[PDB]
Amino acid sequence: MKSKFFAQNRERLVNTLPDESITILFAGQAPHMSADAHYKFVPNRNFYYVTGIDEPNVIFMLKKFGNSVEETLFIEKSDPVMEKWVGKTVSNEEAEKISGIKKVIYLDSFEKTMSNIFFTENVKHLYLDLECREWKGTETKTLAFAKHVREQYPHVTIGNVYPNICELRVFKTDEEIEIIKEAIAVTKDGIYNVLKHAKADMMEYELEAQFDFTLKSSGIKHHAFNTILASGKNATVLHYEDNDAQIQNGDLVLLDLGAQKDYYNADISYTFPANGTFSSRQKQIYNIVLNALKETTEIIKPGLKFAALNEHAKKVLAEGCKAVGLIQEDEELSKYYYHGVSHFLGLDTHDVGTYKDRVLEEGMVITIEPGLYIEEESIGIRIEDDILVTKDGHENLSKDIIREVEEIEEFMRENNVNV
Amino acid sequence: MKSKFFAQNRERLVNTLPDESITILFAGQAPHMSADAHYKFVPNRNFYYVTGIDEPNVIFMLKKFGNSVEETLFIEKSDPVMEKWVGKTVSNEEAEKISGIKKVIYLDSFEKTMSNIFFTENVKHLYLDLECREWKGTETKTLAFAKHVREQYPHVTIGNVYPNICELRVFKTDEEIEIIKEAIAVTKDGIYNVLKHAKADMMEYELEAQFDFTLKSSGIKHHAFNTILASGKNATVLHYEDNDAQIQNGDLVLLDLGAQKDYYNADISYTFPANGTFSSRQKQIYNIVLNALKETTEIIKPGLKFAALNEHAKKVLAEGCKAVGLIQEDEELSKYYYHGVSHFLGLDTHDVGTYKDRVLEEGMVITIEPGLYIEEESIGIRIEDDILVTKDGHENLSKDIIREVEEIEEFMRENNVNV
Amino acid sequence: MKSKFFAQNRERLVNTLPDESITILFAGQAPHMSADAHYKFVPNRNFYYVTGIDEPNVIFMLKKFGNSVEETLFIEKSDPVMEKWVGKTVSNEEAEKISGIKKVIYLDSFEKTMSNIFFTENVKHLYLDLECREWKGTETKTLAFAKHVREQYPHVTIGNVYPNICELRVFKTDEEIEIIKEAIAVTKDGIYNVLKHAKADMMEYELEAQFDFTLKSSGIKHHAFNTILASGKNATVLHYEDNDAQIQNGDLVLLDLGAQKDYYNADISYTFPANGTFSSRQKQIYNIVLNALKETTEIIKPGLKFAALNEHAKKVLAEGCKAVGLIQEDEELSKYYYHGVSHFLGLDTHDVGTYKDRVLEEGMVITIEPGLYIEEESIGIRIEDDILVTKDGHENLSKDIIREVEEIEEFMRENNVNV
Amino acid sequence: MKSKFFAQNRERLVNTLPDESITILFAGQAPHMSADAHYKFVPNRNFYYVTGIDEPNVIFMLKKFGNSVEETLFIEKSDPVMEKWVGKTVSNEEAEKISGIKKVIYLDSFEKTMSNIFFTENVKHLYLDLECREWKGTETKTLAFAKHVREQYPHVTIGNVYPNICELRVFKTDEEIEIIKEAIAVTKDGIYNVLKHAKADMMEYELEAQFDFTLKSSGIKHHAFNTILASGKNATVLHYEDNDAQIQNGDLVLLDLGAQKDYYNADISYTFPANGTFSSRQKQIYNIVLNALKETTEIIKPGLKFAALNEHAKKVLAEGCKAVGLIQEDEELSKYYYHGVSHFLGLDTHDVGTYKDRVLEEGMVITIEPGLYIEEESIGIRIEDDILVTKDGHENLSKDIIREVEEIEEFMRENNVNV
Ligand SMILES: [Mn+2]
Ligand SMILES: [Mn+2]
Ligand SMILES: [Mn+2]
Ligand SMILES: [Mn+2]
Ligand SMILES: [Mn+2]
Ligand SMILES: [Mn+2]
Ligand SMILES: [Mn+2]
Ligand SMILES: [Mn+2]
Repeated sequence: MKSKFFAQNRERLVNTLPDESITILFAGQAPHMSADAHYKFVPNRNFYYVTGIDEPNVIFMLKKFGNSVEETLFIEKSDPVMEKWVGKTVSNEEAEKISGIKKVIYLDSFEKTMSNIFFTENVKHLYLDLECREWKGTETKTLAFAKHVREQYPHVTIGNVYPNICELRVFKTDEEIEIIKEAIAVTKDGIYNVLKHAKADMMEYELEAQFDFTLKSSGIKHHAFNTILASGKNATVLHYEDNDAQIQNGDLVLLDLGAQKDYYNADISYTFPANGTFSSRQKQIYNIVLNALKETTEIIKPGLKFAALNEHAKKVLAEGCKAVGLIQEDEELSKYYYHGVSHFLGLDTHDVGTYKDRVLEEGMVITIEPGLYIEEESIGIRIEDDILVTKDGHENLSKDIIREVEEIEEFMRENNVNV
Repeated sequence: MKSKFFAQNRERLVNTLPDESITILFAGQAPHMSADAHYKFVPNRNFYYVTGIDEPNVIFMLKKFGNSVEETLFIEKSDPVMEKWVGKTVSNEEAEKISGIKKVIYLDSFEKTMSNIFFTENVKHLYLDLECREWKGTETKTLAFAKHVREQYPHVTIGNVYPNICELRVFKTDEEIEIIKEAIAVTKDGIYNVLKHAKADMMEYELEAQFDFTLKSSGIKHHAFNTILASGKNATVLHYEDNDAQIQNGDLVLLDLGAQKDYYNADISYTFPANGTFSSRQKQIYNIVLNALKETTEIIKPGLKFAALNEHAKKVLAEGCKAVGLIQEDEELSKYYYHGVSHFLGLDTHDVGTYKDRVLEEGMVITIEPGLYIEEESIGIRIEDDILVTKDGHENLSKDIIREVEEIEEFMRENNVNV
Repeated sequence: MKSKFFAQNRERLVNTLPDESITILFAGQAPHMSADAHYKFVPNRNFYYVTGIDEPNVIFMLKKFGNSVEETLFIEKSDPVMEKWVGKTVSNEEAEKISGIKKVIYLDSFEKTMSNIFFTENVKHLYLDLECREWKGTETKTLAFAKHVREQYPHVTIGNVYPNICELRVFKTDEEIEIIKEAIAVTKDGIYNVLKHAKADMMEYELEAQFDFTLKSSGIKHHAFNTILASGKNATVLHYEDNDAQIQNGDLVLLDLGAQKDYYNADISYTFPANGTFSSRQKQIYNIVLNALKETTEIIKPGLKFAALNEHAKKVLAEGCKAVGLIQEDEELSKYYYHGVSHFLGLDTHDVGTYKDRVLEEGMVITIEPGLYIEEESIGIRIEDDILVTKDGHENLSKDIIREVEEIEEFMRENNVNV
Repeated sequence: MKSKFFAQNRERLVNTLPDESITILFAGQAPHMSADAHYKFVPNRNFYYVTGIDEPNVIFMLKKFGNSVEETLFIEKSDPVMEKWVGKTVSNEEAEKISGIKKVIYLDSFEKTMSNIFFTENVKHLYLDLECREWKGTETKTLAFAKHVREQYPHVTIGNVYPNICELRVFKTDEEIEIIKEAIAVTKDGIYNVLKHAKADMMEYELEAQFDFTLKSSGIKHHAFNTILASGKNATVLHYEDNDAQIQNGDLVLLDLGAQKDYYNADISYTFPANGTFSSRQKQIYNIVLNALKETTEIIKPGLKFAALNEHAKKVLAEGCKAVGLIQEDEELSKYYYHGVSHFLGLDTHDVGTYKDRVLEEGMVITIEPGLYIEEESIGIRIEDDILVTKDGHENLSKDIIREVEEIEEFMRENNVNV
């Protein structure tokens, strides 16, 4: 991932913003976890998308005046003492090389800069990234910053740049797609490794261990999200994360997981039989889902209404359910299939972007993940691919992952130590 | 960990609080990570220590009036929709069973309870757990709550119960020490597994993968802290976490890691030769550090001033450094050893409790971690044990971990595939 | 009053609001009175006019997006315990039937809806009913709400819908006029009852009781405002409410009062001799006022500047005063007549709507209430009618109430038990 | 009520407050009702009890320093314009005469007095009347005042004087009791008036009108609380206020109402048969309730725990219910009797004062109000007397009200036009 990518993102962002306005983005800090410990730092995707900087506590500013456009970074100064504890923070020159932003100055001059901007330069329009997902959320640095601006500069108009950046993230470039592909690749390897080691009478976490191992030893530092490794009746809980039950012989195992490469996410659901063999009933239910996957993936092309995806998924899932006698009428389905089939994928696993009235266009990456959940039969199945919308159709980024009942049983037979 | 342990914690806590006072503790929730994702929930250690409840969103209350003492829990009501996404939350009866608290009610009655406590019952003294580590920190649910109490009940005196509970956590019971013991035990297995798989020309993270595997397969859901796996020059950064450099032949490998069992933490530092053989120079520096370990461990017993540990450590390290020729005078040491030698250990890896004027006493668990860091030689060494203070001395909780140069070289010969 | 009425109110309201905006109205709750008691709940007239709902604590919401328009109500869930104290609150179905609003959901989902509205749907323009009559007023739930919106969604623009709804309330429909007519009708009955029971040497409140009785026994739950029942010198205080003096023989009695029907208000002032016979002097002053009432009512018609009413009232009052000898020049009138002659009438007694530059138009209901107040003679007289502005003139909604000196003396002779 | 009464109230209050402290009480103002209308002003009882001033917008201040004690009143200055609308506000001399407070100054000097108090005199301890009954209540003038003091004078300790005054109000003097007696007297007259006019096939409000009439024409300006006039099944809803149903022949009618004299409250519940005859079944239930009344009133005397009243009430209601076969065991009572039997009475209807661990003492006025409510039989009966606790027993303040079934049937036969 090279500076040119980020520079172009800024060009595009610039074109969405009014003239005579300033925009500020904050890298953020890792939140407190417990005692003196903090959580692992997670780069703010919008900030990162715009600056290419993956470190805390940097600040980015974009001034738009007349025909001019001025971008600036504020980084930390070096601290010889802290370097013996945590290593060196990004340097002036590194920051410029990475971000492609020419003007890189220090945080200690941010306050004075604020003073000039809002007084000397009579700026009237400020944009911040105002992501606020909860009505009763608690105050964040950003919101606090907005409150401050409101009090010192009550005449300044505040706008939200969040939506502006999200709508750009919706359309992936080729190098973005390449990284996702790599993430998927490693996820496949992880899954295959699970398939090669799975057996009955084995703890769910013993299997999770194998997936984690494959990712870790290939250099992947993070997962896309928390691994779902659910066997038997547990696969009925959508985001089951306990992963601490014993896998019974005859149990189906649902995997929902993904590696993360350079801050891009893969997202795969995969269901297989623990003992290497699908039961007659499991084979039925699995193929109904798998149909819904193929059918739904099929209709993907520019011009299609996003809402059509789940509509079709529900149609196909209902036909399969009837055929098999699980239900009589379409309405009963919500008892066995109670989520949406698709979501954007990118810098975030449930990537950003509006869905309302969304129409599919070239460049979008979305997931397709139909599933069926039968509590009384202790069967949970979900199968999920990551699809790229192309110029005149789609490309299945995760097609290399074998999905057919025959292919799975065969693979576990050749490769699984204890089958 | 059985409810009697938490009931007793509450009994001791009660004795530290004034009469005519109410205390409230909050379980909290997982902080925002990115987009719709949150971090993994980490039980608030104080809240956990007092209630034994490891779920979010619960509230605890302790009324102390006259001769009375009334404990209450507020839990979430069940939600048939969310149960299909995340599973059931603790039930009315389970909470009672776990915490030993008799009166358990629901959150939707918390507000009305507030109104009565502060109006009808004329309560004037409220205690909150006010952990505030940063002067320019951002507002938290608790601080917000205090603010609200200040505005609605200005006459109510607010006190901080944080210090009360930390001082209790300083003294571990037998059942506490048993869990720490288990945590160390797995850590050991982890380390051994690293020792048996290590070789030259191998990625740091490849070795981390092996440690992670051992823990995960044994059911351990979390680490104590972010594993440090630093080779050659990298061992010189105290909290080096990149774990993404190649291990050179002749390199030394510094491990600083620990498993966590039922929320209690192990914390071990271990240093070994990648190729299974210490070089002369390395053997020297190692033993110097080893000595400091045994020496400083030696003097541990109730009555000893905490400050004394680091004094002795510095003294013994300096002597080793002189004899070897690394330094001339004691003052130069700080160039090669620039941290404390000890810290409390417990529900937090850097456990709670004041250090100022601290004297050791039966019941404390602490670490001893002398090290030497020689930048110009690309040598970093740290050796760390978890010591328990007994009634007339100490007990080294991690004595089973082999430390001698001979023991290590011998072990890697017998067990390491590629030596 | 049927749902079509309110439905049309909302259609009109919609046409005054910009596109891409949301509007929220709160029913409110009764204010604290003393100890655990609250005042009688008074439906917020704007909220009522829009929803047709007379209960507390409901919330109304109107989204205007693209060509779409979505109306939603939030109501209280039923509570089997409270139903034993206060009775059932409006039900899901009743609310729909009354308001004509199809979507009716519960308050416990209001917060989540807020989150979605202001995050997911990127709403930028919010309208609230911001009636704020006092510069140093105290914070209200609505202002507290705006403050919250401002802190969480600093980019959101806040508009005031109060003016929008008031201007709609200014033009009454036929159904509205009818209700006003009913309210006036009862007021008449109440007045006649007073006339038939009045005598000298009687407590002002004794007469009040007779008027209250007529209204209550006729089903009327509330008065328009606080009954004014002023005898002798007391009629000189414009809003005299004590109502606790003894009516002297020879005293005139000024009645200012009005029944309220279905939340619409009547408003009538009526003066008469306690002993059933006007004195010469009283006949003079009464006729001066009655002249102003007729003359000022006479000029009412679409096109007329509202400011003209009081100009003419003054003119005519001064004419009567000159003729009788009370004053020499027009300027002296302010000593005897010191209020406006007219105000709007409707869901509020001093109904809403601007007066600056106002021109009369069909549909408006206004009052005409000239008076004279002569302190040194202990005479205070006011006669007030409720006028409807019609297509080409006016209609006196209270013409049935007899006003002539001879008509009153005669009525009291025939009907007053002690004359 | 003469000034000496309020003067003694302040003397007692003074003895409950620490030395070196200042106390401020606010008269308040009438809250906004609708548009330009405000609710009727209701003197804040604590303020009233301390000052004897029933006007709004006054401020009272008590300085306690060394051996000194300085009381001050701040009143409004006269406004010649407003006097023509609302009348004269309390004058400098009237204020002194009414309150017994010697130093009376004007509001326009309140602010400067605040400065001197909190700067020049170094006052550290401030008491306010901090009644706050709702955890999520809205900011009040007093809370805003507190907040202000907190911002300008952060060192100043704020205490709540509410409890202090409430405990004084709990013990009534002889002149207080007299007034309550008067309120009760009128209430009785009003009830009898209702008995004399009640018949079947008559609107509930038609009866309420009769009760209001008696009160109004006797000079009573306010009701204790909202008249409850519940017939048939409606008597089942404890605070039924609609009062708009038709009384069916055979219906029992439940009155719960009370006159207010000079701010003191009566509170009576009276049940009778609409047609003048108790049915067998009604006679049964009525007598059970009336027993509970006599029995519970009986045990009242200094030394008796307040909690005993309800315990005995339940005990005696159960016996009656068993005897009649309405229930089998005591537990079933909650189905038909679901409230407390007693509450303090005074300047408030549910008068102030703590109940927890309360022991009855001479001077206390409390109500006794057993009831039975049978939904399936459409029968709701409550009977309530106001009791005074005397030196060695109790005095029934409302004994003159006839309660026996024969007494009532007789009274209605004698006096009721239509029986
Ligand atoms: Mn997934
Ligand atoms: Mn997914
Ligand atoms: Mn360590
Ligand atoms: Mn350590
Ligand atoms: Mn009027
Ligand atoms: Mn008027
Ligand atoms: Mn009552
Ligand atoms: Mn009562």
